[PDB]
Amino acid sequence: QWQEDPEPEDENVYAKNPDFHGYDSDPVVDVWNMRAVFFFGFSIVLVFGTTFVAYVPDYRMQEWARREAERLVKYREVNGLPIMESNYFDPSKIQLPED
Amino acid sequence: DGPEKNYEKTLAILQIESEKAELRLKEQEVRRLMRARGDGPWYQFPTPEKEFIDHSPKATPDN
Amino acid sequence: MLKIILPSLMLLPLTWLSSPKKTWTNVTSYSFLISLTSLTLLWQTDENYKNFSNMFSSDPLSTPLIILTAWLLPLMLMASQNHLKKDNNVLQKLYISMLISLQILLIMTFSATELIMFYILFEATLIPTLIIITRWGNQTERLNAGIYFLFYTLIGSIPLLIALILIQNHVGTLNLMILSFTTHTLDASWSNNLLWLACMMAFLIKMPLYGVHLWLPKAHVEAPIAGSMILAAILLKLGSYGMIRISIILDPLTKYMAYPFILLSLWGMIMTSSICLRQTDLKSLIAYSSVSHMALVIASIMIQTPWSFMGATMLMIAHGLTSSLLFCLANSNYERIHSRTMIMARGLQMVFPLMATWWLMASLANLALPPSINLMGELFITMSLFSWSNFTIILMGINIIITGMYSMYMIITTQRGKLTNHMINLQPSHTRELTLMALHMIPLILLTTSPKLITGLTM
Amino acid sequence: ARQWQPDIEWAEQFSGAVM
Amino acid sequence: MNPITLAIIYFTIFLGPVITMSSTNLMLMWVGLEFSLLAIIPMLINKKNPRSTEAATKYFVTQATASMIILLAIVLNYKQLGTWMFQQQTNGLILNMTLMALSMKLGLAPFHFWLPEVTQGIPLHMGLILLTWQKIAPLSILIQIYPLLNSTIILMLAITSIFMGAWGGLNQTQMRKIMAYSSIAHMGWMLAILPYNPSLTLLNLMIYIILTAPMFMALMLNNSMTINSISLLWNKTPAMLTMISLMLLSLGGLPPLTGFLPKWIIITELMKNNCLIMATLMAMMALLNLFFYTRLIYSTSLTMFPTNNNSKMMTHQTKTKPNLMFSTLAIMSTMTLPLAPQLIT
Amino acid sequence: PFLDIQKKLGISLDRHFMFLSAEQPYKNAARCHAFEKEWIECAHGIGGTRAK
Amino acid sequence: KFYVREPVNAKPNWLAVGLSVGASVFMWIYLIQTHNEDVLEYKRRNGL
Amino acid sequence: QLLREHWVHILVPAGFVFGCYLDRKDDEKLTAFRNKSMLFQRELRPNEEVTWK
Amino acid sequence: MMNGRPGHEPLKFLPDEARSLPPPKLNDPRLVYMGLLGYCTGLMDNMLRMRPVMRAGLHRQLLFVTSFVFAGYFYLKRQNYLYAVKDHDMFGYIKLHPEDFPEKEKKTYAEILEPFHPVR
Amino acid sequence: LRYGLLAAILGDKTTKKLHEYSRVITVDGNICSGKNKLAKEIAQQLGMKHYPEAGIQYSSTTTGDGRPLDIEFSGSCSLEKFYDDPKSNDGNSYRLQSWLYASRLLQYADALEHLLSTGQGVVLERSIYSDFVFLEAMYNQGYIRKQCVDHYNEIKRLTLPEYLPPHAVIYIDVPVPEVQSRIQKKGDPHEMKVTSAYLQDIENAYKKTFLPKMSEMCEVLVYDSWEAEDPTKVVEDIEYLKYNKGPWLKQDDWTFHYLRMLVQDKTEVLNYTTIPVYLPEITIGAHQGSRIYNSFRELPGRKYAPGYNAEVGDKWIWLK
Ligand SMILES: CCCCCCCCCCCCCCCCCC(=O)OC[C@H](COP(=O)([O-])OCC[N+](C)(C)C)OC(=O)CCCCCCCCCCCCCCCCC
Ligand SMILES: CCCCCCCCCCCCCCCCCC(=O)OC[C@H](COP(=O)(O)OCCN)OC(=O)CCCCCCCCCCCCCCCCC
Ligand SMILES: Nc1nc2c(ncn2[C@H]2C[C@H](O)[C@@H](COP(=O)(O)OP(=O)(O)OP(=O)(O)O)O2)c(=O)[nH]1
Ligand SMILES: [Mg+2]
Repeated sequence: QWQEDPEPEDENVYAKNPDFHGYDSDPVVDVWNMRAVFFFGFSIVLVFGTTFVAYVPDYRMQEWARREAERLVKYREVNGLPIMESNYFDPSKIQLPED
Repeated sequence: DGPEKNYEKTLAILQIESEKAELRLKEQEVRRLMRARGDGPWYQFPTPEKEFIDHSPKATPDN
Repeated sequence: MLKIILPSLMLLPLTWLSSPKKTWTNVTSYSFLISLTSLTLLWQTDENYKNFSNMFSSDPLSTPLIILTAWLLPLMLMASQNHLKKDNNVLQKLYISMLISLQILLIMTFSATELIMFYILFEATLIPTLIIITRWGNQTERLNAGIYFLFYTLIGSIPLLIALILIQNHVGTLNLMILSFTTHTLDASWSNNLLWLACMMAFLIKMPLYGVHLWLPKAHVEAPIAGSMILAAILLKLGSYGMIRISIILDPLTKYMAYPFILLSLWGMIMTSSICLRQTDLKSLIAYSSVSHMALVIASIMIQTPWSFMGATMLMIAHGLTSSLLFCLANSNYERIHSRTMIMARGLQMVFPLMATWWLMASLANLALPPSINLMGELFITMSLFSWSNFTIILMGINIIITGMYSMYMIITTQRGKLTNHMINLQPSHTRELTLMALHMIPLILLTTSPKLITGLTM
Repeated sequence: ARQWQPDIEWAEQFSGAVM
Repeated sequence: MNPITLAIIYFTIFLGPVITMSSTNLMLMWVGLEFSLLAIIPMLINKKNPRSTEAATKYFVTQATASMIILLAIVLNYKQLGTWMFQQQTNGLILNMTLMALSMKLGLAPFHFWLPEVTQGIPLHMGLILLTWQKIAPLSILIQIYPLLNSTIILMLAITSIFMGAWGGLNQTQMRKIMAYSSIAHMGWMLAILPYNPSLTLLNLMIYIILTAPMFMALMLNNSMTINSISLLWNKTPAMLTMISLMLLSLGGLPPLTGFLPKWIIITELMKNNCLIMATLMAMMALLNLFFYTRLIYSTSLTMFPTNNNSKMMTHQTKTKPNLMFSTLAIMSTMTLPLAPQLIT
Repeated sequence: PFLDIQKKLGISLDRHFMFLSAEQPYKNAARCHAFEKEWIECAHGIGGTRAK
Repeated sequence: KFYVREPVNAKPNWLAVGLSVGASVFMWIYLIQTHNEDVLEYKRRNGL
Repeated sequence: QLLREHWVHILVPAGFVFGCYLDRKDDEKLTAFRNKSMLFQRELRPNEEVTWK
Repeated sequence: MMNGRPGHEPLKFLPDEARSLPPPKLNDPRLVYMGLLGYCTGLMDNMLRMRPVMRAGLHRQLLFVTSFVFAGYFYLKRQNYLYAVKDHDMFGYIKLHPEDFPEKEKKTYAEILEPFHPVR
Repeated sequence: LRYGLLAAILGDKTTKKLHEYSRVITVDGNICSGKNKLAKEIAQQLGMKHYPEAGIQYSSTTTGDGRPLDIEFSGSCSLEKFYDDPKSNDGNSYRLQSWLYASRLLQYADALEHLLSTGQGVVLERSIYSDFVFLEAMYNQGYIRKQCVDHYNEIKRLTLPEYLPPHAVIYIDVPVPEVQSRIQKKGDPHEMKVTSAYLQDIENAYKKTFLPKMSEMCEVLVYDSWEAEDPTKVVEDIEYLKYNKGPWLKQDDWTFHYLRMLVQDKTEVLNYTTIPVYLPEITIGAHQGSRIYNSFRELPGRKYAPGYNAEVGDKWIWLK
């Protein structure tokens, strides 16, 4: 057979570093990677990003469309117009083919 | 900045793309017409040169 | 868009110039910041689409995919950190470079406003996934998986290239907005039917049908955790995004030309859920579940209803998040035991309580649970399909029953029961992987809280 | 487990000038 | 060897195609082709093994027969019109004989059988010189008669060269035969785009040349002959692997490598001229080409084949790689897709 | 392709014996000198499809 | 000496170093000058 | 160069600043229909150069 | 296809009409990318020769970047000339043959009847 | 590579720099018979350059710092383990033999490069032409197998005829009991466990194959111990030798030039020793090979090219 290294056993990582956080073998890099992941991943992007998304105003004109619909419904009701006319475009500015 | 900036930028982008599409179709038609009948600058296939024709009087008169 | 692309481009010099003891920390932190930067195009006040450049554009459809990609890059880094710990520094930096290049190319693909540039970045994304799967896969069959994935995609994509050049020669522009405005009806000929098939079959390969889908379980089984994550959470949605983009110029003949693929999708989601029931491999089970959910997406996009498109977008984002979460949990167990056999680790709720909680929440997201965007997307897809034809509800109901069955079967057979006490090498938990599960699950809760973002083009 | 790498069998299947 | 005859032979190798491409007389194009053939034969048979002798013999008789058919076409044109150039009103039989003979000079199918045979049994640098430099003079003659070519015969030769090249490269395990079948496929693409755009076949020729120059250079570095020999490259020269993989992918035509550009623009021009059937078939067989390239990539880069004991001594020793030639051509043949409007002309 | 180093440098290596009506040795002709001369003078400047 | 055999490049090839640096400086200077001449010629040919 | 050592932390912020600059340059590049749309087309105000920069 | 145009001097890299065109601004993405390619070429050459990737051969990297930018600038100016003269020839041919390129009048969306395809 | 076609054109002719003592002299004999001292004295009083017998650590001594590397970086041979137990489950005998052949090939290339570059003659101890004696003794004693023998013969066919044979081959005939007595008196505990059948096998291989096959292309100087153990009669024979046969007479400046190129490129020398024939005694495998390669690159002075190593010197790193 060929000259091959055997299959290595997987060491108990908590046998030497009982405060292991999943990131790196030596404790200092491990704890700083944990702190960097938590701060940049929970503090400044899951909170500040959530706040920014929450305070985006009038998202795709929803509140504007509410106010405009209220204004148009009020206008057409107090002026007696048929609210929501059946045809979008005016029939006088549409030319139909003959016959 | 506001909605007007994006609106006008979209209008400018659409104008650029529409002009580019028109020019591409024009280029296709121009190339087709030129190769069908070569009369413009393109598809000018060569021809033996005038400047190497000997116009001097010959040994035989019937030339 | 450049303010998102360029920091991600500068991630690569950061990766190769960082110290070997600070590479993971630096790249993870700056990719989190790049996702935070990529959150800025949710500022959509007007109905007008954000056209930043003559070649880059935004969308209510493109924006969730871009944000999901930018969010998923640090998650892939966290997931792939542990299984590369006994590795050369050059190989680690190359793997990080592959992930970063995937993120860059996918952001450019989703933000591209031209179909030919979309095709170029489509195959550009086809490359590093192949490199990741083949170079860092574990078993022997990674080479076969790479061949299947690559050439399924390429045989799909070549007629797409022919169709795109045909459309460019016909209309002159091949720009998405110009096509959307001056779209022209097709006169219903055999050439137009073949044009429809050529421009559809690339994306119908990329997100799996019931036919060509055989590359997906092979690639997902043989891929590392970051490869499974990027595949199951972005690339199928990339196929769906392409279908939604290119369906607009095929107006009159989709209504009959979409018939075989709707049937294929519905019956295939039933059959793949059945495979999930009688599946002995955890990654295979998650892969076939992905096939079923993407079959739902195919059916909605084919029937072309506003409810269908909105439900398709919601199912896209929800399925990407929950499939990445399921893959990460399965990878945590696989990193413990070095085997993907499902029946072998059984009583894991005893030793891993909060990991069992993440398992339970991931499976409740996998099935349709009503306070979730998963059920939002699936329910609106069901509504649009029942409007399309009332008899689709039978297939939908069978699929929902089998979906609940395989999800709860997963939970019961891998978490509950008597613990296999012979498995000594069950390390308690990594804060890294618990954080990975939390970073998958919390965005699901937030998007459930505000699902107006995940609603796509139509409403 | 350990990543599989080609053995003598996988390395010898590419010899023979015909494939 | 000898420096004097080295200078004479290499100068004649240079001088052949130069005379062919810079001469407006068909006779002088033919003597340029003769110069190229006769000059390159002693460079072929130089190691004096039976394989080198066989390759030189096969190459000689093939190119001599093809050049005789070329000279027949030239003499028949001179009989018909009195000139020494196919102007506009020559005979289609003469033009088809010219195309057939130049195809046998180039080595595209069904005249392709000698090309992997000659490329095998020949040292790698001579294979590079053949597969790049010898294909410019017949292509120059073909570009000169850009109209008045039979598009039917052109497309048949192109499609069969791409098909046979894809199948042959799929079968072969010898690196030189793989390079020869790659040559056959790319020559099929160039010949396909020849009657519609000379600029695009020139572009594809340049892309192919700058793509297969560093492939041959990387083969020449370790004298790697087979798939196994290129497979134990991670122990010999591990820095080569990324550039080797990227150039193989670029030869496959994958985006965003610049080797996608010639196939893309040729397909574009054929769409403009309504040859969708030929373009689609050519693209599918190009996918087959990419398959055998990807198997090569699996062998050399993405896996690690077993190595032997003496590679430790190989790592002990030191090496030398040509500056300004390998890295420049590799970068220009991989990462030059965004300069596509500048590349097309 | 077709390099034009002869036109660029102004030399004539092989251009004075391209056709029959071109620079016979002493003063001779080529039996169709007038016809070839008329054809070339017709075709010059409009070459290709128009000349055909 | 650390090495048993002398390496081929233990000292810089100063001729090559000076030639490369000088070629770079000359090319940059010529490039800037020809860009200035080009913008001046373009403005002179069509106004400003 | 007073801090030195871990200099690489300015790479991604430099890329972000350059990306914002490139977006500003593209906005300056388009510049057509500054007030020429039928939708807005307002007066230029007594103290205002352009509508948007 | 443009080699036979009138006034085409052979083997001329940049004719005087190119002097009528604005040159590249010397910091444009084409030339910046060319310089980046030269830098990557130097780095790849160092890695292949098994030197330090950036700590070694600074003169070589400088020469690579400079040569790439120089050649790219002159080739880019030539390509700008070629595209400009292609557009000029196309516009001239359009002006010369107006009967083959009619200014087709498009009508508004009030006379044309686009068929409607419902998606029930 | 300073030498090349340009240097040869400007004038670096081997025949110009040749000399009457520009000879390759190879000393051969059995396991313990006076050949290390004889070659030293012959080189000493002929002005040659003495090349001692190429051991396991020859590449380690001739490249880098010159100190011997680890037993896994320099092959995996362990000649002491071969003497302790041949016919092992792992292939150690053939690994040692093939590594010694490659080491001798590198040494012969170095000697030829020295002779063609400076004109000084070289005295090698047991060159590549007398390594098949050890291989055939190993095979006939059953220590290796026919697959190993065929692989060795293939590598020898690929590498050997590209070089030139020695000008003179000196042989020291010595009986097997005398070799046994000298080995026992040397006192090496591993070397004491050698078979008299193995020594007789080496001597039989020598006499049956090496002496005639080299006698037909150069001259042979078989001596006894008493003709040897006196390194002056041998030197007088070498001085009054006639070099009237072999391929050293039919070659010129350009053949010497191409040989000098092939012999100064050491990777071209060792190229065919690394053929991908997958013999399990020789092939290694990816994980062990990559571990060994990475550790060797982490050795001092080995991470980059020898001009570029800041940890050992090389101050002008940024200008070359
Ligand atoms: C991965 C999926 C593979 C299977 C499905 C692939 C699509 C199947 C249906 C489309 C036909 C085949 C692809 C054609 C691509 C171009 C389409 C197009 O532009 O159509 C309009 C064009 C027509 O052009 P047109 O529309 O401009 O026509 C002119 C029309 N008038 C005059 C009215 C304006 O269609 C074609 O030209 C089709 C020619 C196809 C020739 C090659 C066929 C190869 C074999 C077929 C299968 C290939 C893929 C599978 C290979 C094997 C895999 C195991
Ligand atoms: C967009 C594409 C995304 C793609 C993936 C991205 C991943 C990375 C994400 C990074 C951060 C982005 C966050 C996006 C969501 C933001 C949520 C948010 O704040 O929404 C705003 C909402 C109030 O806004 P408002 O306008 O009132 O809502 C619409 C009403 N018409 O605010 C709120 O209502 C407050 C929300 C926070 C307060 C805590 C809420 C707790 C909810 C508990 C639910 C419990 C039950 C869960 C059941 C689950 C079952 C599976
Ligand atoms: N198996 C094997 N052993 C070899 C080979 N070459 C040399 N040896 C062994 C034989 C001895 O045990 C040891 C030293 O070799 P020598 O023949 O030079 O012995 P030594 O120096 O003791 O005596 P000397 O004065 O040179 O004759 O190396 C070889 O090719 N194969
Ligand atoms: Mg000794």
